[PDB]
Amino acid sequence: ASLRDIKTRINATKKTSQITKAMEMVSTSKLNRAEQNAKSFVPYMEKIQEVVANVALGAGGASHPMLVSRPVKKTGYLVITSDRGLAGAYNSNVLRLVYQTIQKRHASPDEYAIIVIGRVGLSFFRKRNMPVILDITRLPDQPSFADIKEIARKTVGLFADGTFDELYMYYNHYVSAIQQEVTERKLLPLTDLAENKQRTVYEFEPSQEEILDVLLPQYAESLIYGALLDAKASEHAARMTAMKNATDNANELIRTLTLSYNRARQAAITQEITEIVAGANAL
Amino acid sequence: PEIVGEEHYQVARKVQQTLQRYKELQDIIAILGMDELSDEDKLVVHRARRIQFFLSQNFHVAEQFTGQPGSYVPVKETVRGFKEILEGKYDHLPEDAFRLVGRIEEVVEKAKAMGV
Amino acid sequence: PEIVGEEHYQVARKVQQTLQRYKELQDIIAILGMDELSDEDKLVVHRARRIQFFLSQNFHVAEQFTGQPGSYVPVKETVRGFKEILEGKYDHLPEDAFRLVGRIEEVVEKAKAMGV
Amino acid sequence: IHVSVVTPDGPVYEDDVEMVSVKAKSGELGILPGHIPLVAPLEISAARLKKGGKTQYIAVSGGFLEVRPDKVTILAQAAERAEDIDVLRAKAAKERAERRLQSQQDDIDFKRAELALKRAMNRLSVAEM
Amino acid sequence: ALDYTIVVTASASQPAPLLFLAPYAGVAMGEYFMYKGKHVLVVYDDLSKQAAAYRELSLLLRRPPGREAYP
Amino acid sequence: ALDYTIVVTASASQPAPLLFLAPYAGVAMGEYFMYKGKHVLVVYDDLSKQAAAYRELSLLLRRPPGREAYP
Amino acid sequence: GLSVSRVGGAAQIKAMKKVAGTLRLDLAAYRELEAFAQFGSDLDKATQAKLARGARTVEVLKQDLHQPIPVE
Amino acid sequence: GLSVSRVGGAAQIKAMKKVAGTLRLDLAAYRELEAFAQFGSDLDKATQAKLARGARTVEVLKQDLHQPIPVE
Repeated sequence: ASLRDIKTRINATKKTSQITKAMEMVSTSKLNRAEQNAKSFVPYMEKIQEVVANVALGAGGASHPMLVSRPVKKTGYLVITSDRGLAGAYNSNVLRLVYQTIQKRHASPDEYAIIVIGRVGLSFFRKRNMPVILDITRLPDQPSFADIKEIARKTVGLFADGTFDELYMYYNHYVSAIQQEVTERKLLPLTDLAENKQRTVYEFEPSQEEILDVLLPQYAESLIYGALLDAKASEHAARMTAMKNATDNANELIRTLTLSYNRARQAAITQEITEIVAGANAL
Repeated sequence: PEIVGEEHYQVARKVQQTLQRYKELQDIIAILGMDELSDEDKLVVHRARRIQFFLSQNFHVAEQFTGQPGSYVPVKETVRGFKEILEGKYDHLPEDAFRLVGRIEEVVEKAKAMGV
Repeated sequence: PEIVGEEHYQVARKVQQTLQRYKELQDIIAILGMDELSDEDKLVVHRARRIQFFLSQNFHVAEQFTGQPGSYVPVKETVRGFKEILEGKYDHLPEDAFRLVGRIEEVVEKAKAMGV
Repeated sequence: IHVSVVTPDGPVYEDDVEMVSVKAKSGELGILPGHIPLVAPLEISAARLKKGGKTQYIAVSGGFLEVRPDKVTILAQAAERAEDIDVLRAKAAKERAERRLQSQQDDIDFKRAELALKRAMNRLSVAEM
Repeated sequence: ALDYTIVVTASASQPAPLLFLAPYAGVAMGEYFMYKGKHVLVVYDDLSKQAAAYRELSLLLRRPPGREAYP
Repeated sequence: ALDYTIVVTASASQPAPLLFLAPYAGVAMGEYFMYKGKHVLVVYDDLSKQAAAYRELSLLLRRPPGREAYP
Repeated sequence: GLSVSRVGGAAQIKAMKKVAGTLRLDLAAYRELEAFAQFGSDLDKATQAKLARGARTVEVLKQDLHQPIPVE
Repeated sequence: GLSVSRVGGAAQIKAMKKVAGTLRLDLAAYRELEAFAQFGSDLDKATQAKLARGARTVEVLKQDLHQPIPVE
């Protein structure tokens, strides 16, 4: 069955297997660096969680607009997607769950606003004609704090103007390298909060209110950056798993095409030997 | 078009166009998967699975093979059926509901017997 | 180098290396553009275009079609010309004036005729 | 007892210093061991670590103070060590240019391999058995 | 099982003419009980060996072969 | 290098038996020094052409061909 | 792309040469750049305009059955 | 990788026999990874050292015509 075409198809799928194997190793190294970046972020997060728990859970503290739940006239959305493709069900699962949770319970384009992180989610919500009020893209593979910090302070200050009235986060939770679970984490109002099994009372140097006014935007920014690093780690792991599955599919195609190659090779040699011996019998 | 009709010809050639476009994507689907198609090729694959399964049909002869009694489909009925599939009317139904089914009313009753 | 000499072999091998390095960036230039490549590979495509247009001649038998008389270029002068392009002596001259000329003094004369 | 200055990027300066005099947004502060648990939002300024015989300046941007009687914890977002405040705004723009060229490089390193993979899949589509 | 079974054997060392006539010998033994009104099971272990043996015999008869050189 | 080598030539214009008999002349000139106790290197440039020449001679002599009409 | 005319150019009239010499370039650019639009991220605006010109080139080059068009 | 000498190993002096056995491994580790070396900072010392020693091994194993190098 056209032996040379089978041979060129074998060579082309071998080269696709080589490219996807190299992409798997690159994304494995990027997953290692993303796990190192998350482990670098860990102690700041546990300390800010300790301080916010011990302050906001003691001596009232529910007078701040970020603790108590105001009535809901709008709902913000912080969607964390990727800038680049070749991750399999990363962006599809996140954007599908965001689209389901928006179209399920609002049924009006003025009742929500969406803040995306990534070009894929941005193109998604511009194809679906949804508002993309805060829209930064082009993040590094191991992102630092300042580039997400400016959009995080704009998000918190856009809540503090009275616009969002609540918002949520959507990101892939990196558990171990194969699942990448989709999470809906409520960003703020900070109703869901828990003390660290033992508490010490604090002395507030300006007052409690000014300390909350400085601290709670920083806690929201730290939550956003922790979810963002966790989503980037799940991005590199999902691209690794997708390229590993691409190598496996390419190798299965290699072995079936070599079976068909051997069939066409045997058929070609028996055809040419029948032609030569028939021409010799002709004389 | 001069032998069969204009609308029959348009539906048949559009079915062949979507099936050829799905045939040209089987290497990308076989290696990289359904994940990297650019949201119109996903729609082509999604409608083309439904078309390739709705081409299949239960026979009166195959009642001795499976027990399903078999069907006879008029030409206007199957042209209306493939036109409704090409317009995207039945994108919400599962693709295994179209297997071995005469008409699209039978598609809908099989899909609500499945649970959709 | 036992037949053509050492200098001709080195200049020809370096012309082959820069034209083979240029026929690895073709998809990258065609898709991702010139602004994104590097300031080390755009020097490669710079000297590669200057070499690739200096490989063409005016012919004696093409004189009746264009009016240009045509040239017989010896081996020493074309080795000297490609060596001077590989060294970087003619990077300031434009992408044309290498087009359809015999020697490298004709490149200088045509680039002075273009105003540069 | 000891001070610990941390950052979301990573911990910066952990030592054994008994005197810190960081400026809060209300005003000056002074911390010796045995201090009460005190909480202060820090202004954009430098923290003075002057207990090892010589002072040690550490700048904070954003800035937040959590002093325990056991230890001192500073929650900062930018924690440059030269700590003459213009150097923080200079290093911010320097690392801004650094992360901008890094975000360009991490995109072109993806797109080159993606072009290789697209042409290699094109050869399968042209071969077509 | 040897109260009701018959074994017709033509092994690999036997020449291809006996391999060619082994299943026909089996069916000629089965037709007796078939046309006497009884029921017969006949098993052909590897008819591809019969195909290769008849392919051998036809090539030794110098008959022009088809695809996979079977006649 | 010509102080110790022997060059046996059968070019493409030469008839096919000289192409066929060039390597056998090579071993026949090497085995002299081999059985005199000396060490010999014999180099055969393109034995595939010697195979094609023997295929040519066997087909012109009407010997029964095998695969790719080589005898 | 694969089809060759080895007389070609001497066969065309003087209007058809002027008009089709860029038709071939636009269709060749579309055939070369369609290979990167099968999957992947996206392409930028310039070669997407090239792809739009090539899609309209393909839609021009289609005909119906037994309907020949004069050269003018 | 595809060339083999079935005698070889017994066709070497002991000085070449001590040394060429790891150059075989260096060429195996390089020709397996040279198709993977176009892009990416894969590993710090496990793959970049292999690619470096193999890319220098290829430059060692090059010669010119009519210059046989003595064995030592």
